[PDB]
Amino acid sequence: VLSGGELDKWEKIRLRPGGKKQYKLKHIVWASRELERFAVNPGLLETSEGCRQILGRLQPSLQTGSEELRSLYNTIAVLYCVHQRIDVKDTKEALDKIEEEQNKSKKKAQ
Amino acid sequence: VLSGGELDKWEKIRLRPGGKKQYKLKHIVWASRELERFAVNPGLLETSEGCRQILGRLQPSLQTGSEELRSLYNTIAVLYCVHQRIDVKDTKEALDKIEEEQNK
Amino acid sequence: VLSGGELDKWEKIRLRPGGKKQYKLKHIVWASRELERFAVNPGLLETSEGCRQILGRLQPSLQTGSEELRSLYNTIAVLYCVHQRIDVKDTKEALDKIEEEQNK
Repeated sequence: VLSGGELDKWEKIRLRPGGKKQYKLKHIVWASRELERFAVNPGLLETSEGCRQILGRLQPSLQTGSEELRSLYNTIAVLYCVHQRIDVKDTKEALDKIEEEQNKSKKKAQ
Repeated sequence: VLSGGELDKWEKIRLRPGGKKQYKLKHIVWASRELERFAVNPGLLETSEGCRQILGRLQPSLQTGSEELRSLYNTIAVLYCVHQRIDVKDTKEALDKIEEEQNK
Repeated sequence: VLSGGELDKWEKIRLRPGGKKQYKLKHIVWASRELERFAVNPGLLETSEGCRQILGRLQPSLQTGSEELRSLYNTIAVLYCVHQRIDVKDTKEALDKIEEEQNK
C-alpha cells in the first residue's frame, strides 16, 4: 500500500495545518477498514489512480457527510498526494493541491 | 434540532393524512441515528438549509429505496417544513409543499 | 422471490464457470438482507423489472466496489436471468447475456 519511501514521508504530514500530531500507519489501516464498511475495494488505496477513483466516488457525499466520512476523504487525499510525489505539510495543503489540480483539468478542457 | 416553538408544531403533525399517529421526539431521535448509520451529519437536521441538503442527498435513492429510507426522507421532509415555518397537517402535505418549491 | 419452477432453475446454476458450487436459497436470503442494509427495497427482487432497477442503481458502484458489492450485483444479475427465463449455466453467462441484451 505504501512503500518505505512513501511511509517516511507519510509519517511527517500533520493532521492539522499547525497541529502537533502527524499521520501514522494506523490511519491507513483505519481508512482501509472504512472502505470495506462502505463496500469499496480497499486495494484502490495502493495507487494514485485508485485513490483518484475513491475520491471521486466519495466527493458527492462530502457536503452532507459526517466527521467520519470527511476524515476518510481527507486521509485518502493526503495518500493521493504521497503517491503522486506531491510534497504536502498538512491535510489542508493536500486538499488545496487537489482543487488546484482539478481546476487545471477544467482549464485543460477548452 | 427543534426549538420549543418548532417542537410544539411537530408534535401535532399526523403521520398519515389524516390518521391517529402524530410525530414525536422519538421520530427525531430515530432520524438522527439513521443519518449517522448512513454517514450523514445529523447536525444538518438543525436548520432548514441542512434539511434541504439531506433531502437532495437522499432524493436519487427514493425510487428503489427501502421502507427505512422512504420513512427517513418523509421524516426529514416534515422537519424541513417546520424549520420553514410552513404549517403542515400530515406527511403527505409536507411532501407536496416540498415538491412545489423544487419545481420553482 | 422465486416460484418453484424458477427455484429449480436457480439451484442448477453454478457460482463460477464449471465450478462445483451452485446457487441455493440462502444466496437469495443474503442478497435480500444485503439490499436492506444498503437502503434498497428487497421487494424489487420479485420481478424482472425490479431486478433491472436494482442493477441500474448498483451499476455506478461496480468499478470501485468491493468483492462483497460485486458478489451482490452478480447474484441479482443471475436472478434477473431466471426471472427473464434466460438459460444460463453460471454467473459469467448471466453477466454476458445482460450486457449483450443492453447492447441490442
